[PDB]
Amino acid sequence: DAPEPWQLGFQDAATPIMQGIMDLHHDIFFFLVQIAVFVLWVLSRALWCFRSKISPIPQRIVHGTTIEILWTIFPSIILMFIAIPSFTLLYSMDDVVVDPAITIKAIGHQWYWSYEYSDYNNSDEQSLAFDSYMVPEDDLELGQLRLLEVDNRVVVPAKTHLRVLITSADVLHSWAVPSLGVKCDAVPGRLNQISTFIQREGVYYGQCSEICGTNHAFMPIVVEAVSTKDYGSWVSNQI
Amino acid sequence: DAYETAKWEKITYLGIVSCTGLAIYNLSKGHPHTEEPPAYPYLHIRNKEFPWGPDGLFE
Amino acid sequence: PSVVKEIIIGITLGLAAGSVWKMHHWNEQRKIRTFYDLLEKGEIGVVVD
Amino acid sequence: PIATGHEREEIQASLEGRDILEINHPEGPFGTKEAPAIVKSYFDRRIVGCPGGEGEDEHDVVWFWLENGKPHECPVCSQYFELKVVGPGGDPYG
Amino acid sequence: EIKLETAPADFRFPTTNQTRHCFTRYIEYHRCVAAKGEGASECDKFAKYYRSLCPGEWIDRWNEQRENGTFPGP
Amino acid sequence: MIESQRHSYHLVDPSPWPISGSLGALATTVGGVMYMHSFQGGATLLSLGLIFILYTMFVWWRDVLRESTLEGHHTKVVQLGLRYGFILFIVSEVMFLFAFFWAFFHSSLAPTVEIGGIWPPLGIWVLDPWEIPFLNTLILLSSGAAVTWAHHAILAGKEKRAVYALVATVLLALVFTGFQGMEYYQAPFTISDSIYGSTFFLATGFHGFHVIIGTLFLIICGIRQYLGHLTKEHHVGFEAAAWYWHFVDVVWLFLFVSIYWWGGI
Amino acid sequence: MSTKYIVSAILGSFGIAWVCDYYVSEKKIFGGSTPGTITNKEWGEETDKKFQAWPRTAGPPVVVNPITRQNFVVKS
Amino acid sequence: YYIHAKHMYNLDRMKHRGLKMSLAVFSAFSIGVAVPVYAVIFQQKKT
Amino acid sequence: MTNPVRWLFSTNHKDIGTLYFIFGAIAGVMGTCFSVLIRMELARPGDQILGGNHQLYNVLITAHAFLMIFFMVMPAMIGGFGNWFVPILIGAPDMAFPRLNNISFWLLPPSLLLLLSSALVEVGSGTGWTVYPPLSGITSHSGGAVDLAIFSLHLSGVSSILGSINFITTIFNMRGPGMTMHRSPLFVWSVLVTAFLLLLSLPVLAGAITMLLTDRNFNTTFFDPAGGGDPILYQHLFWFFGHPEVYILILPGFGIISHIVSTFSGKPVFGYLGMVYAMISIGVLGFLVWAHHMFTVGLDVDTRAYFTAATMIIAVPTGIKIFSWIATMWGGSIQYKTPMLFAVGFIFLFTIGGLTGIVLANSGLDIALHDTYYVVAHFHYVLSMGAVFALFAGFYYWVGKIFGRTYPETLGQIHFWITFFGVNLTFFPMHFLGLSGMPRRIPDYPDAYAGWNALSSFGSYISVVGICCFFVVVTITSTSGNNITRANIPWAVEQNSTTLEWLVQSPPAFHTFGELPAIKETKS
Amino acid sequence: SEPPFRPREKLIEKQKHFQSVHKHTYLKGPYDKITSVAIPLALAASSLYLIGRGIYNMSHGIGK
Ligand code: HEA
Ligand code: HEA
Ligand SMILES: [Cu+2]
Ligand SMILES: [Mg+2]
Ligand SMILES: [Zn+2]
Repeated sequence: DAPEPWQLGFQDAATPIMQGIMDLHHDIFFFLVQIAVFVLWVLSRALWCFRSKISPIPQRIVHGTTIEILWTIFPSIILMFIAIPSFTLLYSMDDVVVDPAITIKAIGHQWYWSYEYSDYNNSDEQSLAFDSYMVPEDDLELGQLRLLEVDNRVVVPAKTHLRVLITSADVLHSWAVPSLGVKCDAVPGRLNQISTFIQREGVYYGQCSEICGTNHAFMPIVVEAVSTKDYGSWVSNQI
Repeated sequence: DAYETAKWEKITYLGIVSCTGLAIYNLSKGHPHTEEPPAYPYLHIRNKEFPWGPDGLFE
Repeated sequence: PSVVKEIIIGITLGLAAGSVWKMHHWNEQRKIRTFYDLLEKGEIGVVVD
Repeated sequence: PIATGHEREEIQASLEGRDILEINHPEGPFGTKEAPAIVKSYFDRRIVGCPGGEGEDEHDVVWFWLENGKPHECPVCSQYFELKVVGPGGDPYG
Repeated sequence: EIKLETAPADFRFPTTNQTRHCFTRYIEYHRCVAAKGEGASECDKFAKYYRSLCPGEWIDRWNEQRENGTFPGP
Repeated sequence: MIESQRHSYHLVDPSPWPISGSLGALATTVGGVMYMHSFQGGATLLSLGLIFILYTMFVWWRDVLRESTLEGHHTKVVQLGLRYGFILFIVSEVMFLFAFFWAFFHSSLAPTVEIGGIWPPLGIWVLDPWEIPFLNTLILLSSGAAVTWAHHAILAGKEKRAVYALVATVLLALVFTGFQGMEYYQAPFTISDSIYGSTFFLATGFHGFHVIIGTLFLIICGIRQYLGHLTKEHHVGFEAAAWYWHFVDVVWLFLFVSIYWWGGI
Repeated sequence: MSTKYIVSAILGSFGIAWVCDYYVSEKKIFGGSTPGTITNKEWGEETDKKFQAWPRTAGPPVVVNPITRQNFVVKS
Repeated sequence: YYIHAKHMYNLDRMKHRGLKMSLAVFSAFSIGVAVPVYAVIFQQKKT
Repeated sequence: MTNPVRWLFSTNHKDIGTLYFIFGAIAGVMGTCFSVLIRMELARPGDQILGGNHQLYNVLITAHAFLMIFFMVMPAMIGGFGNWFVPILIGAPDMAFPRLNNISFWLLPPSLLLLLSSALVEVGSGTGWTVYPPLSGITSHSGGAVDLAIFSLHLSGVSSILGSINFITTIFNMRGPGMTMHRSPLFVWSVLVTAFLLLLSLPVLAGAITMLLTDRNFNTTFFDPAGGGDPILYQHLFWFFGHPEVYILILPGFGIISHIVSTFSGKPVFGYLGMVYAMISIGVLGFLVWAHHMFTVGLDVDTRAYFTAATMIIAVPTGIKIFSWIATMWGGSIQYKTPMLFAVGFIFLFTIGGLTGIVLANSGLDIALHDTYYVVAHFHYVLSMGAVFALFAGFYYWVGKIFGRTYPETLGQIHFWITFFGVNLTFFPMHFLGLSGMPRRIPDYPDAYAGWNALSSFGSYISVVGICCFFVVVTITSTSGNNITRANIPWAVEQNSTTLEWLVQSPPAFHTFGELPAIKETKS
Repeated sequence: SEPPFRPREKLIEKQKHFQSVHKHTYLKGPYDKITSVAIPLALAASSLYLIGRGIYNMSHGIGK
């Protein structure tokens, strides 16, 4: 969920989206390691068996037939095989058959985020709105991470659906938490919809991935997934 | 050889005659402006004041 | 020098490497599947106390 | 009309019926059995390219720096290239 | 005791522009308030929907514009 | 002489107009920034750089005319190459105005929620697309017909009526730019208005600037034809002018249709 | 012929890169700083013991990286 | 002038050519690794 | 006075090529100094040498990107090798339209001055390589740095348009006699295709940044959210330029590599028509996909699917090209000189970069990997390795020709090995960090990512050693007291050469041709 | 068929004059002496000085 020192590959998954992403990347990498090793082998054997001391005669062939069509066709079926899963992932990730259970606007201000779980208020003025500031260097306890810990984190009920409406107020931004596999852009004019559904409790960390002005990378995002009873208690207490 | 020159001469003369008539039509119109629209947010924006700031060019 | 033999051995090595990587991926997938399976129907929880 | 210099020379040639650089297209039949496959050159030695070919076969292109005193045969398609100066034979840069 | 529900998944907007979703819900609520006014049930429904959808800054700015008479669109 | 050069292509002689024009461009750009942001030397630097570019361009075309008309260095092949280069330049300009049209369309097919989801934005009094813009289209259409008349003057050996056709075309182009100026002054909305006004004015302004440069090209060709520099067989300057003017007319036709007809609907 | 020279020069290049790195980022011949989170040398300790049980705002402490670290609670 | 020369450069001729080319390449490198550093130095010399 | 005339004034396509080469070397050194500064800042977590002022760091990344993507590869592929070896190779006298050649080259240095002054004014341009609108807006910058940078892009774009028109008209008109289109070598062909892309795409970038300029200063609303005009419009326009822009930095590399492999395998390029058609198709399909750079912004599903398919289809022809090159080494009589070393390294590392690109081309994978150092590794392998290694290969292969001297061989191989090791160490951990999930363009990173960035920082210094070795090579070449021979090099001694440019002289005389070549053209 | 408003022998005289000098292209004629050694030269000198002063002022943030 959090970044690890000397780590290879993706972080851990807490979303069916991220499971799909891991599987798709692994299929792609399988096909492409096959491609790369085969190309390296053929190049090496071509360079080494004809190294100016075994074959000093150019052997003069320039027109080839029935092999050019073969390396035109076989990469095509390779691409078909590595594009069968990607399309399935796209068209099984787009659909939201179920209704979202909550709605968490994530307004990307200039160098700090804000959130509003507005769907709990009888009035028009919104209750339950706060700001997500990065904790400075000297305001940390002995354990937390650096420039990635946040005051008053995002709270979310676990094992129940979500719908986060990314948008901005000053400049381009991006809501990006990798452990959930969520990345989208907050453009000052539009209201992007992300439907996500966590599967387990715990905290997940992420950062901004777009050039905001100067405190870029100091504008982090923290999402907690907690039990539904505790989420209810927290919301009722925060109102 | 010269028939083409004569033909395009004729149609260009027709063009300028019709255009002069239409200019006579368009002119002599008073052009009274209607009332200014309500100040919607997207009208008359000033992100950075012009070098000749207060009013836009051609006003 | 035999062109077909070289291409055959290249394809075979590519498939061997892909099979090794796929075995890795299958083991990782099994670990994830059993972890979540238990997380629903087993002793494993996630909150410490 | 009005013209002087290079365009004047070009148009005088195209009015007299002669082609100015007709020596720059050899266009000869392939090979040398008893008749050399000849080119023409305004200088002592000149670049010539062979694509070869009776009309069906051909090799892509080979550039050889043909010279006067020595006929040169194409490396791959093996035809002679005998040169015949139609100008003052001199080193191309004097 | 809490509600734990929000705006539904609308058939009209399967894309990622809840900007259009926001504007549509706002217009429907104010069409209520204009025409019916006493359809309090359905129009509280519409009100809850656009409150859940539209960000607070947008809602406040649009309400002030509507009061000022400079609200683009219906 | 060609018989010693052994090839009919053109070999030019050194001229400092490349470097001088580049220095003029640097002057224009730094002056542009220093006038865009308030500074002491802004306006004078921008004007000096702009007239520098004008001067270098003038002496450059003068040098090309001098060579090709008096020295006679243009042979058939370089004559063809000039046509090639100018067609490529027109293609580049087509792509530029395509980018501008894309900006307009991407801003006007699906209008955002913040201009009412409608087009044109409420409170922008769109020009009637039939009073002035129709007259401008008719004027440019007659100008194109007059350019074709000039071309058939040059080709048919009648080298006297060519100046008459060219002067008629220049008069029509001036009438067009005058009416465009009248439209700008009588505009019921300015540039700093919504995306509608913004894209309208940017596209129309660049089209008018292209009209100015095409008109001045035509003026140069008219002076040359009056002086006798053009002949039935050998004339590329006029052909370039004709192609450029046809380009400007076609761009105006697309502009009129899309913006004035559709945008007002 | 030259493999001696090539290999010797490669090793010398690694040596020079190491020396420049050591002077520019270990002793900072060009001014700079080092975080308080790395010089304490006990921060990673607590960071790992906290991956065992990460504190939370609403709810008891909860684990992070459950799969890739194989750390998680039992029947309760 | 050397339009009619057998070699466009004819580099051998100049005066020992060694100091000249050495200074040329070293000044090329100096201009390549002086301005990029100088920009940062000036920015810190500012606010 | 005669020397200043011959340099500042002369048309002489060869001399303009020499000037382009000198400018390319200077710009490359400047870009590498910026890259080393970036690496020095990123060596350890915390503030390393910038001591704050992350704005200056963003300025540094922007200036590095511009310097090396506009002033190093383009002035060396097109202006450097193009200007020289298009008319010499095609068999023609001095290029068509020489004055355009000169004006383009002398437009470039004022563009350089604008870029540096943009990096130097009141605060700086901290907007990244791809200037995005809202950050480059007048509310968020208000400096003028972005104005200067935009004008720099205008000058560079105008110069490249002039050069592209030059090359297109030269190839279409200024060929020799008898030489059909299908006998011009692949370097000429790649320069033609890349010139078409440069002519068609670049004006769109000029329009987009003109629109950005009039949005900043003259107070329009093209990219201001209030009043329509979303920033997505600018994303679309800039990237409709951007991808044709990146299939231009590598096509001359492809041409040079084809020539080098052909001259080292003792045999010409296998499947010539295949090469030509594949390269034309790469050029064409470089346009039909432009948003595969913005998958994570909010396009609908069908556009994402279509751009996925388009990127795969553009992947196929590069495969045809690489397999053709592998085929045209099956002949024999190879000889491992430094140009062959660099061509082989090009093929290998460009293969790695291309496979990573494929991984990135999908939609969901780009959702997970957008704007993380995975993308940086992808385009640093592709662009740096491919373009720069092709550049070095061409430089050795043809410094055999320009100056007339020849480099020392052991130093050439030493430089190849140093640079290969350094620049392949310093960019693979970028793949690993991108998988881990660190965002791109950040001056500080969490403590977790500090493991590799100490190792990658160890890679930049090796590349600096390599570049210094390269300049030692250039100086020892320009002062090598031993001219071109047969023992040194076997290329120019050929009495029969596949390419026309080797059988002329040590340097070309002044007109490159006392008399044009011919072609026998049989079947009388 | 009519020659355009000039005898066309003035052009022939001018052709003789231009082909009968021994200089580069841009220096032929007495007009071009004045033009192409004084106007662009002084103009570029003034342009260079103003460009330098402008870059200096913009960089230093003086003389707003
Ligand atoms: C031309 C393309 C090019 C090249 C060659 C390089 C070279 C290098 N780049 Fe660059 N880089 C970019 C293009 C390029 N880069 C771009 C476009 C970005 C994006 C910026 C952003 O995202 O906004 C970027 C960003 C970028 C970053 C991320 C910045 C950020 O995240 O904050 C980093 C991080 O270290 C980096 C590092 C390096 C390094 C270590 C090299 C080293 O390889 C140094 C190069 C080494 C060489 C071997 C080349 C030098 C060669 C010569 C000088 C000889 C020339 C010869 C003649 C012409 C005869 N680059
Ligand atoms: C330098 C030129 C260049 C080249 C050649 C490529 C190659 C490719 N690129 Fe690259 N790309 C860039 C320039 C380039 N790219 C740049 C500059 C960026 C960063 C932009 C930014 O800062 O935002 C980027 C980033 C980038 C992204 C992500 C942008 C973002 O989300 O951050 C994507 C994804 O769509 C992409 C796509 C591709 C694809 C599909 C190819 C393919 O064409 C690769 C083709 C090559 C092959 C695949 C190898 C040879 C093929 C075989 C040996 C045959 C076998 C293969 C198959 C089975 C088909 N590129
Ligand atoms: Cu792309
Ligand atoms: Mg992004
Ligand atoms: Zn032959």
